[PDB]
Amino acid sequence: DVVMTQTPLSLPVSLGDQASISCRSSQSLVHSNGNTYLHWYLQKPGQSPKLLIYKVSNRFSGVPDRFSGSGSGTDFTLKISRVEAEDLGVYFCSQSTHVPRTFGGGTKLEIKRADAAPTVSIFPPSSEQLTSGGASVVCFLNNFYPKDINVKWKIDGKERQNGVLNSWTDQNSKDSTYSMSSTLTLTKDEYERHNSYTCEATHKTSTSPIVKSFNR
Amino acid sequence: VQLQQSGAELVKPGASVKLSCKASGYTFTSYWMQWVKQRPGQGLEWIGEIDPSDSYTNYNQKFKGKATLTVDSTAYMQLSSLTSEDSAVYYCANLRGYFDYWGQGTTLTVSSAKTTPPSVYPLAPGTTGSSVTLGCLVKGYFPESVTVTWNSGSLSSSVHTFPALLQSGLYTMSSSVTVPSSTWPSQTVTCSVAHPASSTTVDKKLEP
Ligand SMILES: O=c1[nH]cnc2c1ncn2[C@@H]1O[C@H](COP(=O)(O)OP(=O)(O)O)[C@@H](O)[C@H]1O
Ligand SMILES: [Zn+2]
Repeated sequence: DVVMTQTPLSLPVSLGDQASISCRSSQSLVHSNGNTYLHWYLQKPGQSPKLLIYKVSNRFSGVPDRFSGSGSGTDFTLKISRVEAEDLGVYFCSQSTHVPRTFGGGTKLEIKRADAAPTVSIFPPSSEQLTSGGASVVCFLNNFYPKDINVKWKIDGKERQNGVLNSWTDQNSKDSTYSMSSTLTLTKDEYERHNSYTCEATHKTSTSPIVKSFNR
Repeated sequence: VQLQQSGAELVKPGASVKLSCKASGYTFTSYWMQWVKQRPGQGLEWIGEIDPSDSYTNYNQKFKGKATLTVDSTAYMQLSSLTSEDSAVYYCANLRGYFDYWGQGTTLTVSSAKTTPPSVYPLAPGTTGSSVTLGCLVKGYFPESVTVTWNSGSLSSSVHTFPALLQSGLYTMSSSVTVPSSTWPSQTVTCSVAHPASSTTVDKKLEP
């Protein structure tokens, strides 16, 4: 069918600056009836897409003039004049000149903000889980920036590679920071053989690794 | 104008399922009802359309014998011979220029695995700081959809909810909330976990 291409696939921009998302069609989007049906949607995590600009430059209801769409034939540009913290998400260009209607892959808007060291919290397994025979020890590394971080688990000084799960949230729209959780799962037996559990993170805002441990 | 769909559906491979789209706030018999599919790794594929006033329909080639639209004021899309590839979010939408409305989307999980309720465990620190972070661990459930709220969702400013992960054959996620040190444990915080698929609603009080 007609293939839409978006440039770039990810775009880091400072609050207050302008952003330009490109979309290109394999074919001309000019319909025989004269119109060019190229649209732009903004999709926020866990949300259905919402239309920003239809037919190249017309704004949907309530959309601010920060957003402007332009282009012609096969070349189209979506511009945001004042990137705002809650503008982050994935921008899709779609076309309905040709059947079937098709969409681009999406461009992820990422906000560039100042460095922030993560806050680390470590939690011992609860009595209720220990009771069931399992033991997950958790570590939350909240509100940091940039997203590049390394987490390491240590049991009585010995590094633990296996049995650990990591999950990170996407950039937070409120403060443009990231978060992550690292969970080390053990049996109630393994957990009870050792004393101190350490959660250690290395981030560029540190130089010296952030450490948080509880002795049992 | 609101287009409401079912939140989720679990079906075994080889089976067939009917997803509804109840239209409200306008004249169904006007705008064509569209269906779009989106799989986690963002990329939307168009499926087809149906004219409520005719029942005239238009399908995308790739979904020729997969989808089968009908209307009634609701609109239905029925799929067939479900495979793992069919596990996606299915939206119904009215896409007519300035008249653009999408439903919430129905998450369709094609799997043989049986529904399993989650085990919720509290994460209380084992102190310190001007504010303390607390959390809940939702462990071993299926299918995916679980919602964690704090103080019935009234405590929402410092919450971080982390994405589910497959641990064993079940899902696992955690959620954190940061409150002022002086307020805990003087005031209690509770995390509520709702697993619709298993008709589960568990509350957990966070005690030291
Ligand atoms: O998304 C679309 N793709 C292709 N044709 C469309 C689309 N939307 C409208 N048309 C059709 O082409 C026509 C032009 O009307 P349109 O709805 O574009 O607004 P306009 O008349 O204000 O320019 C109508 O016949 C209409 O049914
Ligand atoms: Zn040891």
